[PDB]
Amino acid sequence: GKMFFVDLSRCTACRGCQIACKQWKNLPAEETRNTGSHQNPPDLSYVTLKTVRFTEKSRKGPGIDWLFFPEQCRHCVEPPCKGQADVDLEGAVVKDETTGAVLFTELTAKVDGESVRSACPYDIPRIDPVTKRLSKCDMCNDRVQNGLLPACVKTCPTGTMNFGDEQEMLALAEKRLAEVKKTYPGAVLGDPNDVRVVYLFTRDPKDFYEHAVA
Amino acid sequence: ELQKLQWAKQTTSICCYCAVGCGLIVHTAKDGQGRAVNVEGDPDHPINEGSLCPKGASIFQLGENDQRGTQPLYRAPFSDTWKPVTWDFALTEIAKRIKKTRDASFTEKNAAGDLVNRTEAIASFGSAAMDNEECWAYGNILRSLGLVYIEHQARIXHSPTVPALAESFGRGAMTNHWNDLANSDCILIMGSNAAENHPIAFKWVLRAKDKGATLIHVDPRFTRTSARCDVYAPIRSGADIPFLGGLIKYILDNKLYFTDYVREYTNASLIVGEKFSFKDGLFSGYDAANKKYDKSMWAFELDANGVPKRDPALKHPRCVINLLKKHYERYNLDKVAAITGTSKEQLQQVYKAYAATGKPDKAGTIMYAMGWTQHSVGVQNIRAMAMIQLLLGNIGVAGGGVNALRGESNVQGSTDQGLLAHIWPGYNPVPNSKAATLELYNAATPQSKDPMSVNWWQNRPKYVASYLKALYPDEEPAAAYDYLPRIDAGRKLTDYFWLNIFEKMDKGEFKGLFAWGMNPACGGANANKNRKAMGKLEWLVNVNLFENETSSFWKGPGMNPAEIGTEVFFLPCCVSIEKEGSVANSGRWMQWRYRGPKPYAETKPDGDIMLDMFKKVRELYAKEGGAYPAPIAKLNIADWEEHNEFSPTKVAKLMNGYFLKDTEVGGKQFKKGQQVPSFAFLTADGSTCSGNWLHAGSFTDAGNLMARRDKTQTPEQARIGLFPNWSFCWPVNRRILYNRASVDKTGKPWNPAKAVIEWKDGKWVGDVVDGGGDPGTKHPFIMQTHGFGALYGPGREEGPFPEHYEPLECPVSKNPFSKQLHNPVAKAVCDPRYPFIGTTYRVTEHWQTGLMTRRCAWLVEAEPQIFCEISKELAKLRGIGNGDTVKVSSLRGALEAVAIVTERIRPFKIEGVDVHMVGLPWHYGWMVPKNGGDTANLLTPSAGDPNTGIPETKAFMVDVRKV
Ligand SMILES: Nc1nc2c(c(=O)[nH]1)N[C@H]1C(S)=C(S)[C@@H](COP(=O)(O)OP(=O)(O)OC[C@H]3O[C@@H](n4cnc5c(=O)[nH]c(N)nc54)[C@H](O)[C@@H]3O)O[C@H]1N2
Ligand SMILES: Nc1nc2c(c(=O)[nH]1)N[C@H]1C(S)=C(S)[C@@H](COP(=O)(O)OP(=O)(O)OC[C@H]3O[C@@H](n4cnc5c(=O)[nH]c(N)nc54)[C@H](O)[C@@H]3O)O[C@H]1N2
Ligand code: SF4
Ligand code: SF4
Ligand code: SF4
Ligand code: SF4
Ligand SMILES: [S]
Ligand SMILES: [W+6]
Repeated sequence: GKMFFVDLSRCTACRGCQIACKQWKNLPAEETRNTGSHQNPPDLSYVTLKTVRFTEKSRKGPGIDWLFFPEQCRHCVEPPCKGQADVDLEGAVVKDETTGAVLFTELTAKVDGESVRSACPYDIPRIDPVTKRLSKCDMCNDRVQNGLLPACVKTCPTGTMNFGDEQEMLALAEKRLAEVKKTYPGAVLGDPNDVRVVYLFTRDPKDFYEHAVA
Repeated sequence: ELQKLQWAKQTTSICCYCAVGCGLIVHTAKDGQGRAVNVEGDPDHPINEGSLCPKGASIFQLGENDQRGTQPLYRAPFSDTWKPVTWDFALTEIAKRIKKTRDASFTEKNAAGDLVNRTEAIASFGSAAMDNEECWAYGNILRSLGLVYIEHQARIXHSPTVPALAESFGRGAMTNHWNDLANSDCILIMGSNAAENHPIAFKWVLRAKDKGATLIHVDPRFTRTSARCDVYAPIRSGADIPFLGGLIKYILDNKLYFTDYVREYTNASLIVGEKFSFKDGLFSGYDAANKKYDKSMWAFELDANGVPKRDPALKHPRCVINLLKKHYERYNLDKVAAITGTSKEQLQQVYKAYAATGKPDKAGTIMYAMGWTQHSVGVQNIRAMAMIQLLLGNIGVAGGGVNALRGESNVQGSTDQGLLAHIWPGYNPVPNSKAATLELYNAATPQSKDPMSVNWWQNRPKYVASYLKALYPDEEPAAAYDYLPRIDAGRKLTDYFWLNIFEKMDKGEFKGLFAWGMNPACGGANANKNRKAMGKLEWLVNVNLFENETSSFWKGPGMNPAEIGTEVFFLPCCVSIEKEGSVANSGRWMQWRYRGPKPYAETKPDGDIMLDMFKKVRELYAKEGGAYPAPIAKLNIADWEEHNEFSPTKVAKLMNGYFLKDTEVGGKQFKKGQQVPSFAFLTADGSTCSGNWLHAGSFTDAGNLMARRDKTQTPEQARIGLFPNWSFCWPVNRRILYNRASVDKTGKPWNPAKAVIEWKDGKWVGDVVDGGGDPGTKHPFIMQTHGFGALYGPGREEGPFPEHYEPLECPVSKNPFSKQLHNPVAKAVCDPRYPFIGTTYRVTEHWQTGLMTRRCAWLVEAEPQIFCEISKELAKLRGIGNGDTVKVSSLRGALEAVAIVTERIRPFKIEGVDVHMVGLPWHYGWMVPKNGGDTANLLTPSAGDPNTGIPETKAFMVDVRKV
């Protein structure tokens, strides 16, 4: 099927991807306040399928390591969120044969919200408090089925966001891991055998986010 | 199919924000009849390749916004409310206001009895947001009405650049273009935060890195740019010349200069007259009384023919190169390391990495935007970058250049159309009271007796004449020259500029102001002074997308509408994707964009607003008569409109120019009405018109070259990304300027693997050669009088060599390089209640004062409130917690902000004292959103530099307190 390769060593945290996800789906904006960070919205929610997480880590000499993490569903090869919801209703969560997109349907209102969230190793699924529907990054399955790139990928200026067939993407990831290691010698691929969104981390993935890897 | 786009018409547009010029695709409902349904990136566009930063990405939410103005609004004197009115009402009442103020205040002759034909009772602000055809039309509308106070954005950020680079190279423009960044072997980003402020640029910067380039960020703060550079070097505010001088010394000491490039193409070999000296921070010819230099003392020694003397051996001790060597010997690593706050080891790292591009087959580029070039030695800061680039052979070459990043989408275009007080379109100076005739005007152009010096500016008379013939085609240029206003020769030039317009407004010396596509209530330094001063206006015209802090200053913070007697007209204009026309990006790429949806509600393109407005004035002057009507009545506006509408197309064709009769020029015959194919074929005798000589070549008989979307490239063009069939750049589609300097005298590139031009068969292959003639038969810098890239620049007010003068008054009491502390050709208080250095800068998500982006929910979502970025060191001292509310105050005003404590800010060491720097975004204002905050320009001084007339926004004294 299809795969994302996210080279986080190229991210400028411009948040094009964040804005572009909402423009494409015409999602609403959250009420936000600055709480002493550029990071906003602070977390994913029913109306936010992607936010960029900002982490400042100390280093010897001038400046810092500024870690940027554009978060989305990993579209896992063996989705735990499906496996959970399939005990309640075999339909709420489905897998597209062609792309490998894990898609939440309208029947997610007929399952346990927290149960499907807890089963996800990456803490991705979010609940609408009114209607109890589950929402998350849907991979722009719509767009991919019509030969278009996902909005977050097309809009990214740095080459951080990359999309295509899993054969080319695993080829790009392994070649790029080799070249980025020359600069960031602790650079790793996030769960690259279990997911369709393969992040390249410049160091310990857990510095980017607690749930960055399983 | 995708339901969202299925039934929508698809058109192309160019981003309405920054000067990268990213391509958009717009989808419009009902096969183009209705509203936009989608806006995202143009995947075919060679600059952005479909990518958009969050500002471009959110243009749908800018366009299809319910908060946008719907119709003209009217505020009566002393009224506390807006009253909706028709276009017919608004423009007639404004046309009356223009004519009344003008008739009353018009001056044929000044005190000295010199003809000027002007009114000083009306000033205009704006704008780089408008289309190029709109900017040109606007400039010419205002000048026919006799205005001299015509300013815009360009004054604040791109005015200390045009002179710096003009002195150095012959033109004031960005030397290369965005795609060319990918060809650089070392990228130095200094006075720029491009990852946030020109984000798509970082596509090509990181592609440079993929091919082995080193990326260097030199900034007082660690930014999103720093995060992605190989080397981050902290520098304390205004220490840039020490840093750049230390590099010039490093290059000469280690002999890392491109020797052949320097000898042939720079003025290294020119002999400077014996009256040039430099002693203790002053050059020769200094006048202590008038704080000004007699620059005649800096003259080159001339041979019998008047041509500067040259020693190609570079032996004569009065060679530019030898005087340069001597001047920069004071800038050793210890002194530079001490003052910049940059470690000795980190200077060596940055100097080695960058000076390595002195190799003929290696190219280094410098990227700077606004940084801190605001002060009086901003021009000298840039001069040093030019000089380093001439030393290393980096001017003219792929991956080289001085990449002076422009700010707005069309600030390059709006400056090119003469929306500053000192220039007509095409950088022909606004004639002064002593240029009594067109003949005198034209006699001011220097000549050269060097036969190898093209000296293109000798063609000025053909451009001025062709210009006058575009405005007044029935008159002889000689006669038309009397219609347009003149500035006083006796008066200082800065008196006509941005900051003095705010001084004059506060002294009640203006009746009307045009705030056309700007938000001065937030944009101007010392916002409290300016907001009060707008209360001393008789009438105000604000043309904008939304109601704002300027349109509604009269009901601002601490204001009583009742007492404020200013009459305000708010005209709502249509967005970028709702009109056709051209914007000129930073690389001079003049790109055509189309209408997607029809204008929102009763909004109009600026073209129709300004044209209808002028038509009302004009018919008013046909009825009532009044002050000197000839300039208004004779103006050729028929060439501007088609089907009762402002025609972007026709205006573009006029700006390019056409023959007004059958003409022979450059041994070719042309028929009356035919489009001028290039500025090479313009005339001074009245055969040709051309609104802007730079535009001559842009819209020919061949068609509209700005509208080309052709990615065809030869191998040599594709290797460096010239894309010459993608739109059109001035001059005459020369993508990289001074490219004649990229080849030797046989016409072979220094770097064949990245050739800009090459002499093959008997022709130049690659880019358009910047100057005609065979290899080794012309000096490469054709807009230069003498033809050379200038290391020694004796036209600069501060001296012919950049020298360090402290731009920080308060925390510095001694200069390590001379007895001279401050700029000797230039009274801050430094009240110890304000012990910190306040600075203002941008985030990726917001635009300018935020008038636009504070109305976009997705941008507010990411950056909802004015913040104050401080170091851990200063958060310890004032007991500030990350997220705590704080109070930032100065002598000018005070505001609340959310504290961001970060290691990205650090204390500077200035004369063995920890000096804390605090940072604010100027993207916020009282109108929107709720809890957003007001402008950081509440805190900034309106005390500017007599040199530049630009106020201080990057180093101003504040206090910050927990609340
Ligand atoms: N997101 C966004 N992008 C924009 C704009 C916007 O409003 N928002 N505006 C556009 C416009 S109109 C313009 S003119 C450009 C301006 O673009 P920039 O000049 O890049 O903008 P700033 O962030 O104001 O300043 C750039 C950097 O200069 C640094 N600096 C401050 N003082 C000094 C100093 O003394 N020396 C050095 N070396 N650096 C210093 C600041 O810390 C900051 O990181 O950006 C354009 N792009
Ligand atoms: N403290 C501080 N002050 C600064 C700066 C700084 O760094 N610090 N930066 C300075 C610089 S570099 C600049 S450029 C100025 C900018 O200052 P302004 O130009 O006053 O900025 P804005 O008005 O916020 O943004 C430009 C305007 O363009 C308008 N606009 C957009 N599209 C159109 C259109 O089609 N037609 C018309 N008529 N208007 C349109 C928007 O409504 C918006 O009001 O601010 C300067 N002020
Ligand atoms: S658009 Fe690309 S560079 Fe920008 S924040 Fe998203 S992933 Fe990073
Ligand atoms: S990341 Fe979580 S929500 Fe997404 S497919 Fe995997 S288990 Fe399901
Ligand atoms: S793939 Fe689509 S839905 Fe998922 S984060 Fe990107 S833009 Fe949003
Ligand atoms: S703001 Fe500049 S970089 Fe961002 S999309 Fe617009 S033109 Fe491109
Ligand atoms: S600008
Ligand atoms: W600007």
